[PDB]
Amino acid sequence: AALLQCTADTLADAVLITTAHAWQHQGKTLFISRKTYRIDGSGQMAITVDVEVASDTPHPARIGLNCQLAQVAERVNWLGLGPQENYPDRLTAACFDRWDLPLSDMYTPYVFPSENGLRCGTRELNYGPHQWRGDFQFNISRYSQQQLMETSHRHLLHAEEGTWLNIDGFHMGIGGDDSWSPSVSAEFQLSAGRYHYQLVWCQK
Amino acid sequence: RRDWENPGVTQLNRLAAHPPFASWRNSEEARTDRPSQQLRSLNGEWRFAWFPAPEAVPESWLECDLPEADTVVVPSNWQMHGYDAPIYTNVTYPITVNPPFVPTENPTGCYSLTFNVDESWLQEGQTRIIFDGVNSAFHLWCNGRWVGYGQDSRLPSEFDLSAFLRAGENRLAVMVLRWSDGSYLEDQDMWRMSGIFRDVSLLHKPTTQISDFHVATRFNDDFSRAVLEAEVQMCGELRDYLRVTVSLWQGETQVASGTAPFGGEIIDERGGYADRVTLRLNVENPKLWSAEIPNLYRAVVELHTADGTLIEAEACDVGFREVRIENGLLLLNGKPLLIRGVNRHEHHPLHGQVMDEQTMVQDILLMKQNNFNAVRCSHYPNHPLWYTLCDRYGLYVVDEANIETHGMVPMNRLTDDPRWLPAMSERVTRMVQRDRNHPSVIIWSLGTESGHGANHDALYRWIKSVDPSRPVQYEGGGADTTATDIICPMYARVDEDQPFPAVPKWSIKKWLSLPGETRPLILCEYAHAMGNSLGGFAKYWQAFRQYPRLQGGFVWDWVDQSLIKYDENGNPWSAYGGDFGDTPNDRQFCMNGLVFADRTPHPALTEAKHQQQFFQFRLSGQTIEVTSEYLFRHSDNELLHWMVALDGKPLASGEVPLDVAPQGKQLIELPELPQPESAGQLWLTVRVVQPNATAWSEAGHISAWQQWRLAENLSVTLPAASHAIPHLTTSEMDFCIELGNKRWQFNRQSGFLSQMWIGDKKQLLTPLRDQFTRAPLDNDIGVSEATRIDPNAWVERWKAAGHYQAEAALLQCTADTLADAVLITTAHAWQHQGKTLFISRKTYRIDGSGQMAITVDVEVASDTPHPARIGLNCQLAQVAERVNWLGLGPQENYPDRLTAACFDRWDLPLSDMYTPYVFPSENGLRCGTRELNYGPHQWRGDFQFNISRYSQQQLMETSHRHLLHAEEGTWLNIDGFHMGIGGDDSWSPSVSAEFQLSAGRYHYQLVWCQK
Ligand SMILES: O=C1O[C@H](CO)[C@H](O)[C@H](O)[C@H]1O
Ligand SMILES: [Mg+2]
Ligand SMILES: [Mg+2]
Ligand SMILES: [Mg+2]
Ligand code: NA
Ligand code: NA
Ligand code: NA
Ligand code: NA
Ligand code: NA
Repeated sequence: AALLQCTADTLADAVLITTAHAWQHQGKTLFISRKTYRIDGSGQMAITVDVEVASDTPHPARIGLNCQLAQVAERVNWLGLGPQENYPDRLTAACFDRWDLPLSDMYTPYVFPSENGLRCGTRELNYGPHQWRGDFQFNISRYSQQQLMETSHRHLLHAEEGTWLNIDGFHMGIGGDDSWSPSVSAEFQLSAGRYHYQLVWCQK
Repeated sequence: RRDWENPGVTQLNRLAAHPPFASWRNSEEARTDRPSQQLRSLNGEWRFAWFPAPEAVPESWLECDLPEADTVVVPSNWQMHGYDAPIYTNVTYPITVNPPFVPTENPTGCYSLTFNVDESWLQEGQTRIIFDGVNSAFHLWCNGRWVGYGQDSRLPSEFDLSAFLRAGENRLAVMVLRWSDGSYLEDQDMWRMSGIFRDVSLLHKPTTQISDFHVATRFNDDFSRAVLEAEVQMCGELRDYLRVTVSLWQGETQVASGTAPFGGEIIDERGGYADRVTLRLNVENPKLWSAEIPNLYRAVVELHTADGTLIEAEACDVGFREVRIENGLLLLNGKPLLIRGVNRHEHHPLHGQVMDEQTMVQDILLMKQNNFNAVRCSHYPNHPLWYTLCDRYGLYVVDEANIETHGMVPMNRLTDDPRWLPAMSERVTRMVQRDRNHPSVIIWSLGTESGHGANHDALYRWIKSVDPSRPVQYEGGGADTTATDIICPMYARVDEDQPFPAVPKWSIKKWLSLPGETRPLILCEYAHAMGNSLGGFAKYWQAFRQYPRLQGGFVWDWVDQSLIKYDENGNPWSAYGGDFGDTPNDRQFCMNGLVFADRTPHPALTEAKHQQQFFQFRLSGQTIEVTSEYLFRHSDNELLHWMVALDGKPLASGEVPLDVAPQGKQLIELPELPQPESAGQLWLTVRVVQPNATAWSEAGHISAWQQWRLAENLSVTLPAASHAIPHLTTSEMDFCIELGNKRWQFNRQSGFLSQMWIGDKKQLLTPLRDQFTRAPLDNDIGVSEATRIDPNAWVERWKAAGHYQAEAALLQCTADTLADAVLITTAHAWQHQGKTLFISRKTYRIDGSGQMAITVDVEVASDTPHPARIGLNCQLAQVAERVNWLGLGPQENYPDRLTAACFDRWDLPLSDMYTPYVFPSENGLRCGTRELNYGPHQWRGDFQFNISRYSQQQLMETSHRHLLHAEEGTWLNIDGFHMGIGGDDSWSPSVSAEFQLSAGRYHYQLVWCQK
């Protein structure tokens, strides 16, 4: 990530932070992320994200944000599709409702570790004192994406400090028509070029 | 005898049907198709008188010209001369349904002609009169004596006048009835007119004559050898010295010839036809006929004496081709066809249903120029010249019998009734007898919309028995009955089923594999082109190409059936149903064409041309793969032009000759491309150009094109921020932004940008507000009948939900000062009687560079019908001459109809950004636009837009385009999103799910600034 902009303005009843980053690889600008963070007097932080994706770079696996929370709570409560793991091209079975599960159930123990536990069509997520609102996809666990891709067997994974949260505005399909050739259908590939999503982070 | 109210009497004393005759008495004239002294035209000025009913016609008219009669031009429709009104009704019969009776008040057209006949014509031989088309029935008199009667408005009626004529002056008396029992079989969706609308002529034949002749061509497996079989029939006295010679010519070279006396082979216990003979000619390596290469030979049929004296000669153009269905595929010369067809009615805005060569040629040229290779004679046999033109220019033809009983209840009430079998059979058998020698005709049709009756099965078999060389199709009763060799549905969709009881319209892909089904499927009607339409056209062609047995279809239809009327100043305007006081009527439903009545193209025509292209392309790295969809010809008049441009700026281009065999592929390796400096998206555009002119196109004609996004370099270098800082002025009623001498005014009561100033000049006539509606397209209204409303139509759903009445409610309006700009935030709720339809949240950021960045996020209640659009609109004070934009164009294009449009820098006059659809509606949109320039304004982003002097309000309030008036300033509609236009049909919701704005939440951003 290469910082292009980072400003801060004081508004009538809030503080507005504006940023812009570009992800490059060997001189090639892969992505551009432009965000605004609006923190008002109610304590709510409204995050607006607009991403540009080079039309000639392979369509990205996801477009979101991530961070490792210091908090490690027993339960995860969300208003969205569930209760089980569901992805854009595999969510017909999931139902929209208020779900509450122990953190462990938010992780799918695939023998060969990979991205897992995602939940789509979520308007509200609650973890510890945190609450995220909007229209997003998310997965939450004690395992970072990095560890998952570097680990070959599930019994070799180790809970990291805190809880890793991945909040996606958009997420690519998982496919499966076969597992030895690209099988994600065009309609589930992130090829729009420009993406937008907004999230509100606050304490409950 | 009221013969016009008896389906049993379809004619009296009418001669047998037959192929086009000219009775040449010179073999050379026959070969070269020169005019014949024996075939005289009686077209020109005639005497005409209109009467309310046949009982009102004075008997003195049979022998003397009526002093009150007028002198009019024939052929013509008397409605076009104003004697009575033409009627436009779709399904409902124009007369009370009470077969076989018609109204006692039956408009009667009394035509009469005084002409000269030379004695030489009456001293020997036979003199017949030929009426190519009389609508709908008539009685004929000659010099006061009754000759005969005839029905079927679309086929010639011939009568022998040999014993009625006298040397010198003669007078014809023709009483044409507008309505007859024949009208029950002519319920086509078109203007209901009448009169002597096709040519009238006199033909002299020797007593001993050629009375009929059939030409057939069969081949071996590889078409390297053919046999031309010609059966010839004669009338008159048989003599042993009589002979028939059939010669086949290619240009001026005779390639084959055969001679023989009359006397066919033994056929049954009673012998054979002593008055017929069949000649068989062997042809090696014949040049084959196709729409691709319309090779034609000439066959001359000579009746003569053994010692060489010619009696008479007849002839026809011969196209060597085989049509057959094998293993579920329609094949022409052994190859599976892909029908790029269209339905075509014989219509002229001024002359009505009278056809002329110039209009016919114009249509064929436009059709071929727009990649059509086939036409359906919807829904009757056409003017005879039409087939001659199709044979020569090269178009596959579906010849259709003049039978449609759409208004009956049920639809097959007459066609299943043996009492109507005779009337129906003549409409079928006489068509075949007339056009069976035309190579362009490859399929026979039993008519249209008459349900499925036993009469159809009988006639289907009659054709199969009489002419095995052509498949027979018929859509009535479910499109796949036992009376059709081809599954020929009307408006069946690609993926979606329409399970109507009894006659469901299955997705065409699903239809092909229904248990036990094996026939090919070719839609006889699809992509209803009414008004702003043809949305989803590309979906049909992707399917046609992927599925072998989906062999195309015929678009409905070619030309708007609008008619010309004039205002008080003599200015002509396009009229439709009801504009002539005709009622009941189905208003604008008569206009469903790809081109306007004057043949000016509708935007949809370019979409058809592109999807029907004969060359397909694929790109891999720097290699272009060109695939030919031609079946017989090599690309010997094609060159590929390619060009790369960065945001409209030419970077590199070149040409490469195309040398692709039919169905073959050619790989073209593009040179090294100099990576551009500035950021932006590189676009590759290829076009196939025909360097040499053809019989149907001018040199340089573009027949195909395609575009691809190449490399893209995102702009990361932030622009040098200006030094100026916008200023915010706050009052109780407004938030005013000031930069230099520029001002932006936001009303605090309404929450909208109400005005903008460039010094002392105002920029808006109306505030900039959100818009979620569009003046309804014909597809939005969805009605095939003027009297039948519909709560399911998109327009009715939008109206009922209060979309057109939605009032904006300000929820918030704030202003904040930033380090280098002023930020305006607003939120509005659009509601209808307590129900919130949409919520719009916006932010306007004006910086020191004078740029106003507008961010718009909209919420759409899930339970409200999906909106027609999601954008903003305003009436600009300015009126500029040109419109310049970087986006899809140059022509009008919508989300489900923009594959033909190309991304580039376009620049047109304001007038061209408005499409003059006779029935006004939302129009002129251009999608995928990144920059728009008009006057001192420039909008940037990624939107769709239309700009004109007509507000959406006037458009939806006006029924005719000539009634539109330019408004002050210019109306601009900038949409972040716009709903598909649809068109699979225009009488039920047809916009596909993926083109409906159902996401619930939308986001789009625009930058407005001066230039
Ligand atoms: O099914 C049909 O649809 C068209 C609607 O314009 C027109 O009425 C055609 O003649 C008819 O065959
Ligand atoms: Mg009759
Ligand atoms: Mg009809
Ligand atoms: Mg001519
Ligand atoms: Na792994
Ligand atoms: Na096909
Ligand atoms: Na119509
Ligand atoms: Na060529
Ligand atoms: Na209108």
